[PDB]
Amino acid sequence: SMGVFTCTLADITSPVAPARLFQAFTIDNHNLMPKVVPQFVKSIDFVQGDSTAVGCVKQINFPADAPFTYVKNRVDEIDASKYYLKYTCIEGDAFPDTVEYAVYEDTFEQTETGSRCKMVAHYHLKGDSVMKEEDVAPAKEGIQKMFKAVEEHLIANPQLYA
Repeated sequence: SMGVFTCTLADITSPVAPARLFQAFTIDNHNLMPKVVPQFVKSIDFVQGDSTAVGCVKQINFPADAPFTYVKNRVDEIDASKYYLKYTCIEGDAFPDTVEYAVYEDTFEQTETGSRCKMVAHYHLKGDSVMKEEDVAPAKEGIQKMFKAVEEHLIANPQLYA
């Protein structure tokens, strides 16, 4: 349409090993996130499939607090060896007002300090749809807090996903 805005929703260096963060955020998040971060994630249900796999669809439901209610994420590519997942939001109200279509890539990279986690959004914008930092800062801030809580859980539970 008007174009694509690609932006980094999270760039987070962590002492936790990348295989473990990958499992927590992309593979087993439907179990972990409602337990560990209920203030950000009410529940996650499989709309299609019953395990994280290419083609599955997970619906993430946000608390009443949240400015949006839900998102349906279709998993299009998984490269577990590279700790990489790509999904497409096929339905939901979590978009910045002016987004026709949104694609996300969650990547975890091995570093010397531990991991570097990058979550990248590709926002396809409608005709003359203005977009500003204030439109994505709430998501950026919420994601950092979620990561913080998940990181602490994995530190406190060193064998989980090891």
